[PDB]
Amino acid sequence: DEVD
Amino acid sequence: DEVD
Amino acid sequence: SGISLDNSYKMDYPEMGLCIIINNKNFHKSTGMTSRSGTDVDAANLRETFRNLKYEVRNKNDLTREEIVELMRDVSKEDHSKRSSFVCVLLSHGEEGIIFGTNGPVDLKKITNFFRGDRCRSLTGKPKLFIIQACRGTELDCGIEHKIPVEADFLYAYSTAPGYYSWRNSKDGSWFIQSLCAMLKQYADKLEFMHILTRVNRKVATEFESFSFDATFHAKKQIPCIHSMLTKELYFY
Amino acid sequence: SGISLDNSYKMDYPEMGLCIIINNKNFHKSTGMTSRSGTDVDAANLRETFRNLKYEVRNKNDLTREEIVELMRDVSKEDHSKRSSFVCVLLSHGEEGIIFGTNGPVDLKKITNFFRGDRCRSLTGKPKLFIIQACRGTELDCGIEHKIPVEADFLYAYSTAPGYYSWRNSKDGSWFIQSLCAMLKQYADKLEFMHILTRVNRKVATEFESFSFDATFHAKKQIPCIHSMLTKELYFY
Repeated sequence: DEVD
Repeated sequence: DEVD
Repeated sequence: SGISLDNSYKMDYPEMGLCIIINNKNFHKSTGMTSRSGTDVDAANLRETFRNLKYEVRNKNDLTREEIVELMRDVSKEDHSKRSSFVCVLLSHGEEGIIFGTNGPVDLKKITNFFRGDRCRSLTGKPKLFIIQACRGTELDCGIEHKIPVEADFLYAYSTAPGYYSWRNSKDGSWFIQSLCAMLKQYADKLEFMHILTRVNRKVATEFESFSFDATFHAKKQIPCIHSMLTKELYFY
Repeated sequence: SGISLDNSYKMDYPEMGLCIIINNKNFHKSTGMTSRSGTDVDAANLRETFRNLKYEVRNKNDLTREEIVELMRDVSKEDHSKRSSFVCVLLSHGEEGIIFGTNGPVDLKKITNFFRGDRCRSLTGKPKLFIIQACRGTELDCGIEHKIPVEADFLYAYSTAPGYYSWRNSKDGSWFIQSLCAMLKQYADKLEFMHILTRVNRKVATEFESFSFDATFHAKKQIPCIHSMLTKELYFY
């Protein structure tokens, strides 16, 4: 899981 | 007609 | 038991829930805010409209910034267990993200936070509806010919697009509220709330246009804005 | 002729319309923006999904801020007369009100303005849909257990609540896009678009939760946000  |  | 579907909020609790109407008409002189003529018409329409939907309506007039906050806090701490939904209607001056108490402004986010999934657990998983008649700026539309998110299950029905003025008629009440009540009155027993709000968008967009002696404010238009973080369909029946 | 109803957008023009997919994966080093792993999965899903809805899909990868703007300008100047609707999907880094070109940011409002009722008249009165997968800030949700307005007929489908991060999985693609495609695939021939978007809200809200070795970013949740200024119901069939 990564943030934009 | 008036603005809030 | 036969197969079941889970697409709609459960709206068959013993109570529909609270409808809080904050009606700010008269402002402390020092704020320089005009008196909001016509707003009483809005407050009455809403009261009757939400009365018929079987909501427990509480009308509050002319509240300070402090009273708005204390009211919202107190309401968020009531036991909403027997209630299906929550509704809060704000009628006042505003700017983007802000509504006015009689003596100064309150952040919309501060009002809505009281009801977050984690801060009011008797409303967790239930629809929390905020209806805002207030400006969001000063633009004019000239027209053309196991866990859930804490922000889930909020709906904000804005009278106007982001950055824009919102219009209120001193005789007839605001374009948004009057349209909203008309559509609730007419469609609440047959349409899901988003489609009701979509008819409100059209009514406002097509049926209203400003008249002013000042060319800057004349022949302007308005489109309301639906801000939905609902996770289910909401039917008032 | 029998009585007629006018509640839905006319979606039976010769063409459904354009679907523009801006897929920004790789960013100029000087911006300090990470490579957006998984976004190609999103772009492929969307392409196929909107292909099946009969949209004319244009995929664009890795566009500068300048290219995004010139693209939007050029598209807004095409003749959309034979087209029912317009769709623009933005996949990138973002902040509130902003998406990133590969070399710097563009205002969302600048992109959407090209298509205003008064600036692209072959799309006047038709649905203009913007789907945005991008952050809107840095908050984390810890969860809990005769004229029309120029802004009318816009719908912005945001991946996340205002002020919040948005989540993308490097293997599976972003929570929002994958959920959106699944629901379009499953419900596009039976539900109006708002109810489709509402199932997307629920899917995202209930089925996804972040996993991280960093406690700051672990076990976080997300709720997308529907920004609707549509004046009619939209059905893809």
